[PDB]
Order: sequence, then structure tokens, then C-alpha cells
Amino acid sequence: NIVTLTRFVMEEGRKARGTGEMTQLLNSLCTAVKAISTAVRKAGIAHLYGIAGSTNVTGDQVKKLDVLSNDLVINVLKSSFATCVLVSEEDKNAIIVEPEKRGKYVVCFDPLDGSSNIDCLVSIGTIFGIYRKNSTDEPSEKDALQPGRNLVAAGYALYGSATMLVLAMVNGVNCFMLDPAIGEFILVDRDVKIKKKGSIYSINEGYAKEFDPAITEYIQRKKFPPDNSAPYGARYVGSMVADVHRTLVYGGIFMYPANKKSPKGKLRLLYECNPMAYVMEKAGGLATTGKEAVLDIVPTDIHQRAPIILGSPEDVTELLEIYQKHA
Amino acid sequence: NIVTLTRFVMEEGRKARGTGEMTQLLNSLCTAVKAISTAVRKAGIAHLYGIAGSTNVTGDQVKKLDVLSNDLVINVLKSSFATCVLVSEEDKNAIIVEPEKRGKYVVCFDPLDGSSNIDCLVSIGTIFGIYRKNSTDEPSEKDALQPGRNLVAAGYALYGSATMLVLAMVNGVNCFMLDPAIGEFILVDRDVKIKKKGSIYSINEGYAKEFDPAITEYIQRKKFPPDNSAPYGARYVGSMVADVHRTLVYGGIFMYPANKKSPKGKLRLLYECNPMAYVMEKAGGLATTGKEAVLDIVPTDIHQRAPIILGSPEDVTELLEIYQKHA
Amino acid sequence: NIVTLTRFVMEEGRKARGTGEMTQLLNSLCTAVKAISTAVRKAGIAHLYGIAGSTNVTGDQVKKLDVLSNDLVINVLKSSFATCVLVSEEDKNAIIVEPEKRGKYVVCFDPLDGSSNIDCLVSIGTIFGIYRKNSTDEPSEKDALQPGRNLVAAGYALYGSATMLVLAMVNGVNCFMLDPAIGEFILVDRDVKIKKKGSIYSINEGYAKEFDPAITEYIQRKKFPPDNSAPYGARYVGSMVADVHRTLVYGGIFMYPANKKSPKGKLRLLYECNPMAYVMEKAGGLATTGKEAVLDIVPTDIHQRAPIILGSPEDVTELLEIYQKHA
Amino acid sequence: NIVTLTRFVMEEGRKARGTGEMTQLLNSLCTAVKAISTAVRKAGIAHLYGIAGSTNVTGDQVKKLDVLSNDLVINVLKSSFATCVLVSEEDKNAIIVEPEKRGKYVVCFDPLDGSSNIDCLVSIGTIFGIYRKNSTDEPSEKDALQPGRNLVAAGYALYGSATMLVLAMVNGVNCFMLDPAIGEFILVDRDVKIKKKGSIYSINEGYAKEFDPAITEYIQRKKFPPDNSAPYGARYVGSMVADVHRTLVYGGIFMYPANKKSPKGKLRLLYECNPMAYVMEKAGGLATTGKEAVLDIVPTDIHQRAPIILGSPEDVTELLEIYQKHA
Ligand SMILES: Nc1ncnc2c1ncn2[C@@H]1O[C@H](COP(=O)(O)O)[C@@H](O)[C@H]1O
Ligand SMILES: Nc1ncnc2c1ncn2[C@@H]1O[C@H](COP(=O)(O)O)[C@@H](O)[C@H]1O
Ligand SMILES: Nc1ncnc2c1ncn2[C@@H]1O[C@H](COP(=O)(O)O)[C@@H](O)[C@H]1O
Ligand SMILES: Nc1ncnc2c1ncn2[C@@H]1O[C@H](COP(=O)(O)O)[C@@H](O)[C@H]1O
Ligand SMILES: O=P(O)(O)OC[C@H]1O[C@](O)(CO)[C@@H](O)[C@@H]1O
Ligand SMILES: O=P(O)(O)OC[C@H]1O[C@](O)(CO)[C@@H](O)[C@@H]1O
Ligand SMILES: O=P(O)(O)OC[C@H]1O[C@](O)(CO)[C@@H](O)[C@@H]1O
Ligand SMILES: O=P(O)(O)OC[C@H]1O[C@](O)(CO)[C@@H](O)[C@@H]1O
Ligand SMILES: [Mg+2]
Ligand SMILES: [Mg+2]
Ligand SMILES: [Mg+2]
Ligand SMILES: [Mg+2]
Repeated sequence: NIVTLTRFVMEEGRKARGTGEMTQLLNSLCTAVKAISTAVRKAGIAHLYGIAGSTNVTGDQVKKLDVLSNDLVINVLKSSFATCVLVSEEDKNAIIVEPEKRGKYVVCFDPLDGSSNIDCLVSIGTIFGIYRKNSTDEPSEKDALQPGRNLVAAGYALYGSATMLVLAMVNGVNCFMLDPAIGEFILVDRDVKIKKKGSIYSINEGYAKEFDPAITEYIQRKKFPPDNSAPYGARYVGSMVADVHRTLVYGGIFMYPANKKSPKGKLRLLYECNPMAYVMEKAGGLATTGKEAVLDIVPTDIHQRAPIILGSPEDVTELLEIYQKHA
Repeated sequence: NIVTLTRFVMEEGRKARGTGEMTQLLNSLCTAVKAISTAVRKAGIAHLYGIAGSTNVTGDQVKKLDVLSNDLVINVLKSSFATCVLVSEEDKNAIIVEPEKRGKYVVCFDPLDGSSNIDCLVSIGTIFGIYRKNSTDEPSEKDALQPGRNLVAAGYALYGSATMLVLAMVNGVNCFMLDPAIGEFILVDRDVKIKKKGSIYSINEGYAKEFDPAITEYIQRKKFPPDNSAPYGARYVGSMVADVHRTLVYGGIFMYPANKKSPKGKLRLLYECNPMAYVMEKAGGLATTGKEAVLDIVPTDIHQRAPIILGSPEDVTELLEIYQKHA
Repeated sequence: NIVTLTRFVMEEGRKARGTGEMTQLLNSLCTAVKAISTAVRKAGIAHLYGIAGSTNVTGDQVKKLDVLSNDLVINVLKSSFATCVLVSEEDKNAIIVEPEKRGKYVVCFDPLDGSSNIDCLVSIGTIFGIYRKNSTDEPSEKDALQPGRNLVAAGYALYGSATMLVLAMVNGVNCFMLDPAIGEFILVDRDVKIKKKGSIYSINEGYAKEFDPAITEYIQRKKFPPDNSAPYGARYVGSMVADVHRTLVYGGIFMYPANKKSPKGKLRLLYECNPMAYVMEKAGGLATTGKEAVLDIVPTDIHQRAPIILGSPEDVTELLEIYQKHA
Repeated sequence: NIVTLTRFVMEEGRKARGTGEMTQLLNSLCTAVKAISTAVRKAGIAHLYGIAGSTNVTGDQVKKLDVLSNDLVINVLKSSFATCVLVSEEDKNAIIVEPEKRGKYVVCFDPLDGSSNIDCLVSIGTIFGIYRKNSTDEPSEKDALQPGRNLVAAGYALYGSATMLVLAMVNGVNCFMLDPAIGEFILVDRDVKIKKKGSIYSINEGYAKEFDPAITEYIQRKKFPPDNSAPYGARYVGSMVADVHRTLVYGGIFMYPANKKSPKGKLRLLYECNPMAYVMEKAGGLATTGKEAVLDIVPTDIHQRAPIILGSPEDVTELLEIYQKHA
């Protein structure tokens, strides 16, 4: 029996005896991702280069891919009538949905992650995290400031050689491959679990002169193994969604610790770190800042940053031990 | 006026006063690339998972993406009636085309480059190099053993966030974006030239323990600039086609030198090194093994490996200086 | 607010306080239609003509469009776990779903209507009707033998210049246009109502010598108006879904009465007549055999045929009056 | 070997020893057809309905399908650098191409034929006729006023259940099916020939009251065969391109004679009648006005109308006999 993402969310909704609001929300997300994907692959770009001349746009209507993605998510999610608060990396303040379309969910998301790889056509994606409004007060930013451990659903969509949507909820992580021919996400990996120990480390070594002693010692250990084993291979795409996804599928470790330019790390806690940390833990992986669990951080700024180390259990604990040793 | 790959090729053929054979060859290459791109993006995957019943071959009995790609290239190229000899990474010996479909061209290619990035959906692609048959004796593998300097055309197709074909010939490097909506490649950047110097280095530091003194010193400079300037950023996708394209567009340097386990490097000369070296020089860049120009090497085996250092002229020259610095 | 078919069925399910089974069923239908559509437009036909040579099919695997459509519906519907009895024009006996996937719904359908227009690429489509099992007995064909008036949902998908899915339920008829770019049906026509009187008649006049006096008199009246007005224009595609859809959108009348070859008419009652009759009546139209309401016929054969006249109110009643006059 | 429209055209160009100009023209025509096909199938319609926000132009402010199609043809054709004069159904006067893009060919076309079938999603298409500029004086409308007999190439693209392009030149009629999956037209039937006699007649019997005695008698024979053979079946889609294609493939006859409101017929000579007449004769069929060959008419206005009767030789000849029968 083939299983589409649409059949899956609906069924999981039924098993949970939900009123259907979250389902309608997940369905919206699915539609948003397909639209972003189609745009990312440059469908209709011939129109930009005047295949039909220059007459359509009566004015100056053009939009950067990232901006368009942001508009797709915002509109699509709002039209689901399931959300009350939206947090986008593209907006300085949280977006409070009008009462007429207000729902109980809070959605934090990165509409198009990996901006530095956009112009060079490297894999990019969309990241998201979903919370339930924990309050009775007027909806506001505070409703977005919950620790990751409270997430009800999280995941991402990877626009690589092929497009894949990975969804994590309380009962596990599932990966669905997008069949562009019929516009359908097909479940191809069910209760996904990450390998206990990998053979690949992922980090931008250009910041080498700014790394702490723990990170420095660990990287050295990956190149010159004390047990004289084969050193880990290195891989760093530059796009979090791509590096993180390979980590889930192949195992290993991904890191983005603090440095001069980023004493609190670079990546955003609400719509980058937490979602990926939740996916990792649901797959039996770990996600730490080096000192604490990412999902346990109670945020105070919707755009707050956080250091992050995630991936295979044994790999992450090995680094955690280096941190504990130096302490 | 909008320019499609098809119009471009046809015009370069009329200017060159070609008989139309090379044009048919490039036309076919273009068609193959599109077919590969569609399979890579997973159109029709739902059928593989029983969308229409007949769920039995669910395992490992249907063509793998790399095999399908190889089939497309070989079949499409033969059907152009423009080739006599074909060299594929997936085939131990050179393919000698039937006398009935025999043409004057020789093609070396990598049907799907970046095999390790396939399962994690990281960017992958196709690389090609075209030679004009010179000798008069029956076609053989010796016909594909010419130095890259004799290349008539070379390039690649990148299956990334979007698909792009990069073609380099005597008078330039042109990039064409594929519009999947109409199955048309659109010219989006004409006579491409790489920047004199970049701020990104690309190499698998995993073989640090195996690197020669020159590479080791160069990397040291990128992380700890002696003049105290800003350190280069690091990027290593793992697919040559993806790392090389970013190099062409953003500038910088890409490296795969020889390591213990790979005394003569890892990358293949005929269908990986030469094509990329040809694209780089035509763009004003450099491609060296650290001691000689890649394009000058006289191949002795169609699967011969060779070390390669390519990218921005100033960055490549700096490493060359280090190589000669170490005598 | 844009509305996808997926959001619509889900919401209509919520408003009805259904357990979600019918929704999962409607969602399945939606997926089936997209797959059939993609096939009808000939996606991947290049593989049939050996663009990748001849190596994939280890044997002789080819399928006629109609057969494939049938397999898509059967499998897709069964995988919804919402049906117990399926009736296809392609199967002599009703299909009783296994207990493991058994649901409460009975589905009658024409997987690919308009077979005579297939080879000439004329518009074709899929027709469907849905009933709820009215019994406690073991599921069987009888469960499919309910009069049209009992339908819970009916409609069709038209594969014409563009693909459109028209869905009718108790509270009205809605048309959704398929956006192939993102694989999404977009609601573009809400509580659709047919014009009270049209200006187009649709019938195969090749059977002229076999028509009854009523039909003959009516056709004459359409060409030579007694009130001396402009005669109706004639239109007959040859595909019921196409002729019927134009009738809904433009108004007018569609007819397929009995003749020598078909004393009980040609069209099938369960998966051709009833579904279209239900759509017509929900749009304020009429559907008669000339003597009685199509939806009131209690069938005794799943493959039973019925004469049918449908379309605008005034047009159909005018013919009904001719029938009553001759009586 | 699989043959694409692109390979076919390029080869016919090499055989004909053409300079490559007509080839570029056909290459462009092919690209235009694909772009039209994608718009007709409604890709990206979700954007028109606010999928990404900006819901204000929802009404009648964006280009209609017929206008967009016309823009594509004109722009794409000009950009081929192969034409000097263009005649479109949508333009009152002939388009004289700028001297900078001027070529030796003249093109008459119907951007989107079957306007009345657009809103009901019935099959529609594009028709074209290509002439070689002969005179030496400045290009003008007179250059498009040559009898169809001088046509160098003519044909059409049918946007039906699937999209197909039919091209007719001096040595034959070939049909190519469009594979939307890769944006490639595949040759599926080479030197096409219509059957000597069909069993289907196509005409709008709505103008029965206006038909001349010949047509009236012929139709009588099709419904009430004097020799008591089987009556012909009737089919009338309403889009010339759709009715003519079925005629080519299934055989039979298509008719649009002159009626009171249309003393000189309805269909246009330059871009409807001549192209279809050219395709029919090259396929062994006939195309008459009832008194003369369509292709022999010397046009006096680029929007001149003309009666037309085309199809299987025996069926057309029988009607011609009736015409001369009535003196
Ligand atoms: N589609 C679903 N998948 C998983 N859990 C769900 C789903 N729908 C509802 N739930 C769970 O049920 C709760 C209430 O759902 P709702 O009434 O739709 O807001 C959600 O917050 C989830 O914990
Ligand atoms: N489409 C083309 N683009 C660029 N150069 C071409 C093209 N066609 C032919 N040439 C040049 O002309 C030579 C002979 O072409 P041909 O007669 O097709 O084998 C080629 O080796 C190229 O150097
Ligand atoms: N998506 C829906 N749209 C319209 N009516 C629905 C829907 N879902 C359920 N219903 C109605 O509620 C009944 C029970 O639904 P269920 O419990 O899903 O079998 C159906 O037979 C319909 O009458
Ligand atoms: N691709 C082609 N297919 C068929 N005939 C062609 C083609 N190219 C050129 N011809 C013939 O050669 C003539 C001159 O071609 P050209 O030099 O391109 O204007 C045309 O008018 C055609 O009769
Ligand atoms: O260039 P740097 O410092 O490695 O930053 C790359 C990181 O920044 C981001 O682009 C920010 O979202 C991530 O996708 C990626 O992990
Ligand atoms: O794992 P490694 O040794 O870095 O290999 C990476 C290289 O291997 C390849 O996949 C070989 O084709 C290249 O695409 C890539 O540059
Ligand atoms: O050739 P005939 O007798 O008009 O039959 C055409 C009818 O048959 C069908 O193909 C049967 O489904 C209908 O779609 C169409 O209305
Ligand atoms: O409604 P009528 O008079 O039959 O017109 C039908 C004809 O009109 C057209 O739409 C005119 O382009 C043709 O495609 C078709 O043959
Ligand atoms: Mg980001
Ligand atoms: Mg390779
Ligand atoms: Mg039928
Ligand atoms: Mg027309």
C-alpha cells in the first residue's frame, strides 16, 4: 500500500482524535513546500527572460526566491485558519494572525534556508517548528517563546537533487519523497533512526582560529585518530538543511559552535536549531550547544541564536565529553 | 531577445560553417541532460512504490539512477550519428559505435557525478568532454587518449536546487538555466569569467594526515592568514560538479591532490579533470596538478586518475608558488 | 484566500462531523485523478520509444491507457481503507475489497471515459459516484444497486486542454482546476448553477434513422425554430465527460436516447448516467430518460444501461413535453 | 533509434542543404508550441488565485490565454531571425519584422484556434503556414498573399488529452507527440496517409436551414444511405484543429461550407484553410471549397474567409460529384 503525506497526516490525526485543525495546518504546509520547490527549480523562468516579450507586468514586478518563499508560507499558513502566531526569519517581529483566520497553533519557520548557496544552485530548503498556544492571553510573541521540548511537530523540506520532506512528531520521524510528476509526497522511510556512530564530520573550518579548545581537540581527533583508525571524511555544503539531512541518513556529526563573529553561535534557535534538534532526538540522535540540550533552552528573543552540535549519539557524546573534560 | 541552448548551438554551428554534425551532437547532449534531470528529480517515483499496483519488485531489481543515466547518455549520443568512440566512467572499455551510426566525434563523460551524495539527495551532475576524431585508422580507445588541450567542447549539467548546463567552447563559457516548465535551457550568463581571487577554499580536510607539505601549508594560510587578513571560508559539497560550479560563480579554489591511498589523486583525467580544467581556463581560471597544466597531460589509460587544483588565477598561483617553494 | 481541493474536502468533512473515512476516500480519488491526468498527457512516453535504449523491462511490460487508469483507481481507492465494494466499467463483476482494507463506501466509476477519442487525442475523463453501504449483510454487488438519489458524492475529472475536477455533494457543485506545476486542484467555481436555458444541442445525429418521433421533432425544432429565432448551435465531442461539462458551463442540452443497437440506450446507469445526473440536478439542471428521472431508477444490473437527456431546465422540459405529447 | 522533432528538423535541413535559416524557424516554432501548451494546461494558475498573496487583480486584468499565445508566437518567431512578415488572426494588419531581425520567411498562423471551446476546456490548438519570400521589394502584406500551393511547410499543434504537433512539408506529414516530462516532441508516426474512405462526417448541423442543396443531400446520404449500408457516425468538437486531426487519423470528412450569415464560409484562408488543406493533400486527402482546390485560391485579403471540405479522398469526391450534380 502506497502512502502519500496527505494520507499519513490525516490518519495520524484520526489516531489522535484531533478536531482536524492541525491536519488542515500540516496539509497547508505540504502545499506550501510544493510551491516553493517548483519555484526553486526555476519553472517559468523563461518568462523572466522575455519568451513572450515584455507586456505582462504593467509595472516592475519581480521577486527574489527567498522573498517569494516567505510570501508562500505566510499566505498558505494563514489560509489554513489554524494559526495565531507566525515567526519568520524574514520578519523582525512576530506575525499575529487576524481573528477571522486565527487558530491555536504557533509556527516558527525559515522559508528558504542556505541563502549563500542560492546563486550557486547548491541545495537549499525550508525549516519549520510547530507549537500549540499555551495560554489564554491575547496572542503575541511570547506564545512563540517556548522551549523546543514543547514542539508538537517539526521538520524540513530539502530542495536537492530531488525534493524531500522530513516530518517529526511524538511517535517518530518519517521521510517523504516528492514525485513532481503528480505533485505527491510519497512515504519512503518510516520510523527513521540515525546510526549510533558515523564517519563524517561537518563544520566550516574557516573559523578554525576562533574555535574553542574542545572543538579544536575534536576536529584533530577526527583527522588523526588516537586508535589509529580511518579518519572521518569531511563534508560541509553550507546549507544547514542539506548538511543536517545527510547527517540523519548517513550518520556522523554536524557542528556550528560560537566564534568571534558569533559568541552565541550563528544559527537561530526558534526556526533552525530547535526543529533540527527535535528531528535528531526523535531519530535517537542528540543535539547540544556543548553545555546543554538545545530543546531545553527557554528562549527570550524570537530571533535569538544558539550554538549547535547534533547527529549520531556516540559522536556527539564524544565531543560532549571533551567539553566536560576541559571544564 | 531570449536565447535558448537550441538556438545558441544552431547559430554557433552556422558561424563555424560546420556541416551540422557537431550541432546534432550537442542537440542530443541537451536532450540527454533533460531526461537525466527528470529522473534525478524523481518524477514517477510513485509508480515504483505501487501507485498503480504490481508491488513486488520493491527492493533492488530496477535500474539505479546512475545506471539509467548512463543508458540515456549512451543511447542518446549514439542516436545523434555524430560519434565513433565513447568513454564512460561506468564502462571498463571504450564504446566503439556501430559503422551505421558512426560519426567523427569522441565523447568522454561521467553520466552521474557525485555518487556518494546520491542517497542523501545532495547536488549531483553530468560531466562531458568532446574530441574530434583525427587519425584515419579504425576507431579505438586510443582516439579518446588525447590531451585536454585538443578538446572541441566540454562542460557539465548541475542537478542542484535548479538544473543548469555549462558549456565551454573555443570562444567562451556560457551558462544555461533549464526551465522544466517547457523543457528549455535558457541562456542566463554569456561569456563567463571567474574572478581573479576568491575567499573560499574547497577540499576534504579528512585526508589531512595524508596531505603533502604544500597543500598543508596552503590550508594553514587560509585559516591563519600570516598578514592577518580575513580567513577564507570553507566549503566541500562532495560532488565535484557542485564544488566546481560554485568555484566558477563565486570564485575561490577547489582541490583534490594526491593522498597516500590515492598517490595519483582520485579524480579521473578523461571525464572529470580535463572537462573542468577546460571550463576553468576558458573562464580565465587555472587547473593544475600542482606541477603541470591538467590539459597538457598525455593520457595513457581512459580511466587514469590525476591530481587537480582549479579556480581563481591568483589563488591557484599562490599554491603553485608554494609547490615550487618546496622545491 | 486560495482554496485547494484538499482544504475543501477536509473542511466539508469537519462541518459534517464525519469520522474522516469519506475524507480519506475523497483525498484518494484526488490523488488517483492526478496520476491518470499525468499519464493521459503522455509524460515519459519517450521511454516507450527507447530514449534510454531497451533494457528496463526484463520482459514485455506495456499498458494501454485505459487499463492503467483502471489499475490506478482500484489500487488508490483500496489503499484508502474506506471502501467495501467497487464497480468498474472494466470489470464484469463487482470488486469486493478484502476485510483488512474494508470501509463503508461503495464506489462506481468509469476509469477512462471516451475510449473512441483516445487515439485521436480528443478530451477524455474519469467519472465516479459514491454511496454509503446500506446494509449489515456481507458486502456484495447488491450494495452497488442503489438508485442515484442515494449518492453521497459524485462527479468527474475532465482531461481536456486543461484538467478539471468537478465535485458534487448535498450542498452543491464545485469545480477545481488542476495546476500541474504544483499538483494541486484549485477551487475556481463555487456553488455552480447551470443556465435555465441554453443555445446548444449535443447528440450523435448518425443514428437519425433510429430516433423516436420525440427526439426527431425536437432536433427539427432546434434547426428550424417555430418562433423564428436563431437555431441552436450543434456540438458533439464523442466523449460524455466533455459534452456534459460544456453543457454545465455553457448550458444547453445533451442527449443519448435509445436506438436499434441500443433499445435501452448505450450509456451505463451506475457509472455514467447517475453521476452526471446528480451533478446536473445539484446545479439546478434536469436528467431524464425521457420517461423518468435517471436518479430514481432502481438498478438490477451493475452494468445496466439507460437512455439519458440532461442539461438546462427549460431545454430538457421542452423535450419532456414532446414526449408527454406523443404519449 | 528514437527521433525527436529537433533531430528530425535538423536532418531535413541537412538533406535539403538549407543554409540553416528554415531550421532555426522550425526550432523556434517548436519552442513556442511548448510554451503555449504549458499555459493552456494551466501551470501556475495557483498564483493567479493568490497562492503567494497579492490578491487584487482577480477579475479581468491579466492576459487572456489567446493573447498570451499570440505574444509567444510573435516574440519567439521574431527571435528566430528567419522571418520578415507575419500574419496573425489576432492582428488586423500584417506584422513587418524589423530589418535587424528580418529573414526570408512569411508565417501565417492562428495562435489559439477553437476560441469557443476555451472556457469549457475542450481541445484547442495552434495552426501555421510558412512561405518563402519571393519578391525583392520591401516586405509587405502582399508577401503573405500567395496561394497555399506555394507553402514550404504547414501544420498544427493540438492541445488535447495530450499535445501533438503535426508537420507537413514537401515529402510528407509526420506526427510528433510532446513528452511534457522532458519538453521533447517524439516522432510517433512518420509518412502519414489518410484512409481512402471513412465512416464519420463532421459539420455543425445547426446551420441546416442555411445549407446549400449539395451539403443537404450529402448529409442525407450519411444518415439515410440509399444503398442501405451503415450510416456514418457524427462528430463535431467545435475546434477545427481537433476535428481535422481526428479526420487525418480516423479518416472521414470535415465540412464548413458557406451559410447565409457566412456567404464565403467562416474559416480563414491564410491561417486555417490553407494549412489544413496542405496537410490533407500531403496525406493523400482532398481539400475543396466545393468547386475549387483550396490551395489554388489566390488570396486578396490576409483575413479572407473561404468554404472548406476536407478529408478522405472518396468521401470528398462524393460530395464534389453532388456539387457538379446540381450543375
Ligand atoms: N495530523 C495529526 N498528526 C499528529 N498529531 C495530531 C494530528 N492532528 C492532531 N494531532 C494531535 O492532537 C492535538 C489536537 O489536534 P487539533 O484538535 O486538530 O488541534 C494536536 O495538538 C496533536 O497533538
Ligand atoms: N554548433 C557548433 N558550435 C560550435 N562549433 C561548431 C558547431 N558546429 C560545428 N562547429 C565547429 O566546426 C567543426 C566541424 O563541425 P562539423 O562539420 O559539424 O563536424 C567542429 O569541430 C567545431 O569546431
Ligand atoms: N469530506 C466530506 N465532505 C462532505 N460530507 C462529508 C465528508 N466527510 C463526511 N461527510 C458526511 O458525513 C458522513 C459520515 O462520514 P464518515 O464518518 O467519514 O464515513 C458521510 O457519509 C457524509 O454524508
Ligand atoms: N529543416 C528543414 N527541413 C526541410 N526543408 C528545409 C529545411 N531547411 C531548409 N529546407 C529547405 O531548403 C530551403 C532553403 O532553406 P534556408 O537556406 O534555411 O532558407 C527551404 O525553403 C526548404 O525548402
Ligand atoms: O558561512 P557559514 O558561517 O558556514 O554559515 C553557513 C550557515 O548559515 C546558514 O546559511 C544560515 O541559515 C545555514 O544554512 C548554514 O549552516
Ligand atoms: O569522499 P571524497 O574522497 O572527498 O570524494 C569526493 C569526490 O568523489 C566524487 O564523487 C567522484 O566522482 C567527486 O564527485 C567528488 O569530488
Ligand atoms: O459513438 P457514439 O454512439 O455517439 O458513443 C459515444 C459515447 O460513448 C461513450 O464513449 C461511452 O462511454 C461516451 O463517452 C460517449 O458519449
Ligand atoms: O460555432 P461554429 O460556427 O461551428 O464555429 C466552429 C469553428 O470556429 C472556430 O473556432 C474558428 O476558429 C474553428 O476552430 C471551428 O471550426
Ligand atoms: Mg537559515
Ligand atoms: Mg564523478
Ligand atoms: Mg464511458
Ligand atoms: Mg481558428
